[PDB]
Amino acid sequence: RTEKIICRDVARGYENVPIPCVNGVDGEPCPEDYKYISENCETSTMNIDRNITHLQHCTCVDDCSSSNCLCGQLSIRCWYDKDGRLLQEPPLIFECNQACSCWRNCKNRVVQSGIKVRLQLYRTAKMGWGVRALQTIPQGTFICEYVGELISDAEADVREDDSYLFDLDNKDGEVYCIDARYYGNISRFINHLCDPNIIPVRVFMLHQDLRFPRIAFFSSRDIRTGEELGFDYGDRFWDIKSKYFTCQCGSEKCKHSAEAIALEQS
Amino acid sequence: IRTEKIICRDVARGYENVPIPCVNGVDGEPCPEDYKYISENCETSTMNIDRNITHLQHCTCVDDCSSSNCLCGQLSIRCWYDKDGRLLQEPPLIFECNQACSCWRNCKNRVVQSGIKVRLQLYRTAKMGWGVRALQTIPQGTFICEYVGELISDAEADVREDDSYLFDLDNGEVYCIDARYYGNISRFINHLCDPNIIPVRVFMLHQDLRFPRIAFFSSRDIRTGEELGFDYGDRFWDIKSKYFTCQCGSEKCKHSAEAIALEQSRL
Ligand SMILES: CCCC[C@H](NC(=O)c1[nH]c2c(c1C)C(=O)CC(C)(C)C2)C(=O)Nc1ccc(OC2CCN(C)CC2)cc1
Ligand SMILES: CCCC[C@H](NC(=O)c1[nH]c2c(c1C)C(=O)CC(C)(C)C2)C(=O)Nc1ccc(OC2CCN(C)CC2)cc1
Ligand SMILES: Nc1ncnc2c1ncn2[C@@H]1O[C@H](C[C@@H](N)CC[C@H](N)C(=O)O)[C@@H](O)[C@H]1O
Ligand SMILES: Nc1ncnc2c1ncn2[C@@H]1O[C@H](C[C@@H](N)CC[C@H](N)C(=O)O)[C@@H](O)[C@H]1O
Ligand SMILES: [Zn+2]
Ligand SMILES: [Zn+2]
Ligand SMILES: [Zn+2]
Ligand SMILES: [Zn+2]
Ligand SMILES: [Zn+2]
Ligand SMILES: [Zn+2]
Ligand SMILES: [Zn+2]
Ligand SMILES: [Zn+2]
Repeated sequence: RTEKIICRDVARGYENVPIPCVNGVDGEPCPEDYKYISENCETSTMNIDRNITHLQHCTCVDDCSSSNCLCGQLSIRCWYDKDGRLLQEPPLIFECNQACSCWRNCKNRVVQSGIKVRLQLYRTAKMGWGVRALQTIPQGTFICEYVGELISDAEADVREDDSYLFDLDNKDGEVYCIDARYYGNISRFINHLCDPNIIPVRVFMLHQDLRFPRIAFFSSRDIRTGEELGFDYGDRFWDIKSKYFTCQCGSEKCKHSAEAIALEQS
Repeated sequence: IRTEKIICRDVARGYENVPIPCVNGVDGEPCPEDYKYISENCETSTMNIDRNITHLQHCTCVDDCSSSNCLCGQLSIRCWYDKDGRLLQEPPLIFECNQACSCWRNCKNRVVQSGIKVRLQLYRTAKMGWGVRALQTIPQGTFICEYVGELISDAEADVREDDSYLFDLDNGEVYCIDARYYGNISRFINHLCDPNIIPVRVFMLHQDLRFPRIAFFSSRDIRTGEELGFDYGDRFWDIKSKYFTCQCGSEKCKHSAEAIALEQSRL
């Protein structure tokens, strides 16, 4: 069967680079049961706090490469190197923002600068659609953001389709989620892998509304061209979904196959 | 004879598509720093802007939105963009395409949201403080820049001391953009009685009608070196003419000491 190109860019020019879609496995058409958005949306009143006078910010007159940068100090157990790659309680990134004295091209601006690597939406053998790299990707490289519809945890609890639901797990305050079922970007198609090669990290950029950390994926290891991207959806997801389907990642250390679940239960 | 110094390579600190340098060949005034440069409007208290994506009117085009079937183009009042992104013209109202539209990010109805494309310079004028001039030919109808600042209420505008950077959106609920403390290059654009740019109300990523954004388009071909200016309006000058008179130098200046003398003479 020929690998068919069925969309030049599922993001319709909204990302820095196109994200084409191909299918060399079956007759499934380009997915159109959702609306592609490049940034989070709301379908009820969220009213993100964007008061510029309440942003924590730095006073750097360099490129924010020094340890004296306040924004770097606010970041929890992680930092960017000279090439914009991430090094590591879960981590938390505070990027520079419109209140900082620094320039838009300072060293603390990786996620807000968007997608740089070539990605492809493709039909997998056993998991539906998936996302793969069309280039080599060094460890620590920003891949993409988990984008979708901002909703409350109360709303998330009553929605029937949770296959694209991301829980932000807020520490202090009410808990919010990003639901990518009806509105989402390329990340909604990233599958679960028990041997993951990307990791999600909470990030603040142009607002510091603690209800709404944004979710950035970074590679956790060097990734080779053609490799499927995947992250660990987490035990909570699988405790819920396993009664409907089990993991087909096929790793030797798969944790969520029928067999693995059986072994955990014994 | 004083010669011109470059005193900042980019007052926007890399936030615009192009750098906006500042020069002074007139006096010893340093790069202005009694404000915070911002490339997009800010809030210091919430305006509760409606950003519900389901409230957006949007089009179904999969072309470049150049057809008359584009709903967004239909919603635009008494104006439209040509194939080069130039504006042609009860003031006009622009509805650009948005994230709910089915079209691509590079369609023909995205001029203002795509940002500054012309080359501008902040410079020291002889009599009007800082001003902004063209560094290139700017054809008639070309987008120049947005009037960016702090979104504030009518009431808040009333209690603020300095209104030299205050723009009334001319609305329902009444709001202003105050560029005194937070603003972009537009805060430095002076009044001209022979204006060469015009402010136009625009909607882009929201359609909260209380909060049009303000886009300047050239009203004629502008040549390199020409100072940019719009008509601030009679309201501004009714207030300000007591404190200073217009220095624009136009043969038909409406607000000079000379013009004021005549008006006070007639009445
Ligand atoms: C599709 C995205 C990947 C799975 C998702 N993972 C995460 O939310 C998550 N959150 C963090 C991570 C991850 C992976 C992290 O890694 C760290 C973090 C701090 C970013 C926090 C998840 O757990 N989703 C989910 C699905 C269903 C649920 O059931 C609820 C609501 C639906 N019905 C009604 C039953 C009740 C609950 C949750
Ligand atoms: C500096 C910017 C240029 C002057 C400014 N012009 C406009 O607002 C304006 N609005 C439109 C235009 C223009 C030029 C248009 O051309 C068309 C439009 C639809 C965009 C609507 C203006 O009129 N400002 C202003 C200043 C003082 C005022 O008095 C208030 C607040 C101060 N004290 C408290 C007294 C009360 C009021 C307003
Ligand atoms: N490791 C996995 N094993 C089996 N199914 C998976 C796995 N990871 C993801 N899936 C499937 O993909 C859904 C999660 C989606 N966010 C991923 C995109 C999905 N593959 C699609 O085609 O739309 C899950 O509900 C499963 O249907
Ligand atoms: N035509 C004019 N004649 C005299 N002064 C002007 C004129 N236009 C603008 N100004 C001055 O500029 C102020 C308006 C500002 N938005 C423009 C930038 C200002 N020139 C500055 O240096 O900051 C007015 O309050 C005046 O001080
Ligand atoms: Zn810094
Ligand atoms: Zn910085
Ligand atoms: Zn900073
Ligand atoms: Zn597995
Ligand atoms: Zn259209
Ligand atoms: Zn369009
Ligand atoms: Zn449209
Ligand atoms: Zn004049």
